[PDB]
Amino acid sequence: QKVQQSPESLIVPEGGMASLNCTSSDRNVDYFWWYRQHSGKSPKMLMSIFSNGEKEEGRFTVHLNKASLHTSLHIRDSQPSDSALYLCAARDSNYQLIWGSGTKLIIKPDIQNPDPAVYQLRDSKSSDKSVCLFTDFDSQTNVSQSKDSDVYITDKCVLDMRSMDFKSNSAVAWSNKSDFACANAFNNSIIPEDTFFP
Amino acid sequence: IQRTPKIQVYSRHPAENGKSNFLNCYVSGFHPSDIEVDLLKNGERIEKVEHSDLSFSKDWSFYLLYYTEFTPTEKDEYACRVNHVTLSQPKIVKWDRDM
Amino acid sequence: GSHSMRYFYTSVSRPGRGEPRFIAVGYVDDTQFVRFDSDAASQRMEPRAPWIEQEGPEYWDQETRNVKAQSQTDRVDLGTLRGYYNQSEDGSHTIQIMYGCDVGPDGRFLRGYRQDAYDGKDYIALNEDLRSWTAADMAAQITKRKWEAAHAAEQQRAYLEGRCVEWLRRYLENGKETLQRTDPPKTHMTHHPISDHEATLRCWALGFYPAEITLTWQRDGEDQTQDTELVETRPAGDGTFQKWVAVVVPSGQEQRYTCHVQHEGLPKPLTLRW
Amino acid sequence: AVTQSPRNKVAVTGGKVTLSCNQTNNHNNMYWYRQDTGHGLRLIHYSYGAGSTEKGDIPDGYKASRPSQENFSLILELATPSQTSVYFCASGDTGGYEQYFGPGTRLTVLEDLKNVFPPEVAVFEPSEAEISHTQKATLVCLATGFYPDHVELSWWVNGKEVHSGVCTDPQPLKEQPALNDSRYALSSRLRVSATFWQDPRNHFRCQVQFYGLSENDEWTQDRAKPVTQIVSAEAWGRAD
Amino acid sequence: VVGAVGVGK
Repeated sequence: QKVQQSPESLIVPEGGMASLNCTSSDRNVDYFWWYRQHSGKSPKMLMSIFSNGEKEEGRFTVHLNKASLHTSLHIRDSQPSDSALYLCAARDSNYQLIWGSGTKLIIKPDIQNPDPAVYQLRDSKSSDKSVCLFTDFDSQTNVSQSKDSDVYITDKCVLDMRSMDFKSNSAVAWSNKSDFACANAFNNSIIPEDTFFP
Repeated sequence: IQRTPKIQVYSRHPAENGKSNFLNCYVSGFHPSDIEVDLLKNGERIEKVEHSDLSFSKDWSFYLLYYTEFTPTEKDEYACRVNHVTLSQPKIVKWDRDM
Repeated sequence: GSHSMRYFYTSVSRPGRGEPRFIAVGYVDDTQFVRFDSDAASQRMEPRAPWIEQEGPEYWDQETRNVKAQSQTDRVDLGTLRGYYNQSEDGSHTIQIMYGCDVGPDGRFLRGYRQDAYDGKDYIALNEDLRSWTAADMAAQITKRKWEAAHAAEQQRAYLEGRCVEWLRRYLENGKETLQRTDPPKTHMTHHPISDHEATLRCWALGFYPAEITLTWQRDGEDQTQDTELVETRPAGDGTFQKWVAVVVPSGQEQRYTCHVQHEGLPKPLTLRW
Repeated sequence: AVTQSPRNKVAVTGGKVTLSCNQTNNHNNMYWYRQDTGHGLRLIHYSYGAGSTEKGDIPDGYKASRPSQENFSLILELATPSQTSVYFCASGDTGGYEQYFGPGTRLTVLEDLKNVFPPEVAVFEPSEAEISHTQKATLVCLATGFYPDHVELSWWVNGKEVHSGVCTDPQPLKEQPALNDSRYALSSRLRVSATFWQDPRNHFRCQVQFYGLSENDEWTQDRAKPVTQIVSAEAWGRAD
Repeated sequence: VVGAVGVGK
């Protein structure tokens, strides 16, 4: 492509520094941009640069070296709100924007009090169907994809209870067959030994 | 602001009769851009007259140059007819050799 | 020596008679090199200098495309400015835009400028710091407010300090044969008796380049600026310029007056005596 | 700001699809991008002003029109599966500081509509073990067997949509990843205080907005026409 | 090269 962007993906803990890079293969470029795009939303600009040096606006620092046609975006004290696709834009000689592939920033939250457990949930209308819920586990526990073809395990999700200031991870598994128990579920992942079982 | 054009009529090279030269009518320091200028040979309009590209000075006043190829003679008289919104009647500037 | 690149824009509204007429010309010092007329048949950026011919078809496609966007941009600006001044919807009005950058003998950036006008009067001009705007009237505050909120000063600076000088240096190198040389004036003097009592003495400067030139009369060393007829420097049509200067003399005192020619193409100033 | 319409559309191969973009920022330039994984944003068409349009990097198969300074529409005369993407509209100026982006349009173009299925939604009541251990009640909502992917899941508590204590899976998961045109499933969570769940007066409802066939689309099969509709499942609080 | 920024008056 005309504009090369790296890294493709990045995983950084809370409070760590996230550093991105962008390079344009076109020599006739004078302006650079960084846009932030949260999943399923329109991309908004973070900041811009067209001269050599740094540019700090809050926690964000932007560098540009027009000699090497390189820009870097630096985030200090990473927040979970910063987990979004970051796009790099370069201005053409036609005053048009050239877009890079984009960089996926993933930030793992700090689970303060991990109390992992698995529970059974029944359907409200009738008890014919049931599910397994793996919740309150730390970010270190990585959820592996479901193996038994009759059961599907959802991907990890980060909850945010704003009223009580509580963040919890959660995963869901469901199967249509009756020979399904939460004790025999989630065996395909790395379950910590301190989980609870009813 | 509307500015009355300044008109100078001259030749690209010094006038020698029977030798090809260019007749120049230089209209400058005028505003707005709408202006009609014709080159007159013995009181009649010259058909094929080229003109420069519209430009303006530091004070935003325009300037143009209309020119055509011609062969000066002892008898023939040349002049430039300039009509502008700031002119009540069209202004004639006779071509004075050495001016 | 020093050098400059400038672009001149003229947008004149034609209410009812069609679409606003847009004219754009580009200069390197005193040499035109690009042209665009909205009423022209080609509807493309046309070359006007031999040394700009070598640019590829991508160059002429982009400059034609970009200059059209300026005419489109100016089109709404004619309507926007009419509302500011509460002007008649049938009246014809003009918007003039001048911008460019200057470089030194070393080729380093010296100064950039951006100025806008409406109906022959100053409207808004970018200051020499390239970071603030100068408004000429109350209607310009509206444009100044809208441009300050849009970071227009930074955007224009990115061109003047950036792509402007970069292409200015490229043009100078491509046109070394025509842009970086000087043509000294072809000076001569002529005599014209007004009557049998007085005479007119004219000093001539033919085929010189660039436009900057100084012509002064002296009576025994005393300048005669008050008794002198001076005409504006005028183009000969072949890229060179002309200028003549007159003074009224007594019948027998022609030798008392001398004309001085100052021009950067002359290693030493010339003195013309009859 | 900048608005787009329609936000979600399902199209048939060979059909006609038009996307309208409106901007009130009175900028001179309007753009149509498409976002695809691995390609970023690729310009399709742009307009320097009213009445004029210009081809972009990938104008093939696409048409544009600029009737006024505010509206700029993208016309798809013959929709193809290769045109299934997310389209964004931008407004800006020639040397502008910023490009202002619209909310985006999720367009799915299908060769045959016989694979389109509305979702089935069920709500699962919290476990007593979780309430006993953590004094918090978690509700799980499953929307299964829907195609195409784009559906919108919302939680409604006592008639009010709730935005706190709710997270939905970022990506739908394929029921059968082997098969092409696979039917998708999505899950969501809602955590509240244990005392809130024990009150029987609180009504909990999970709503899934499925975007599918419109009224003008043709249908001649026995099963229910998978039109753009709403499928909901509800659960009442219980002291137990 | 053309470089006039057309922000809009």
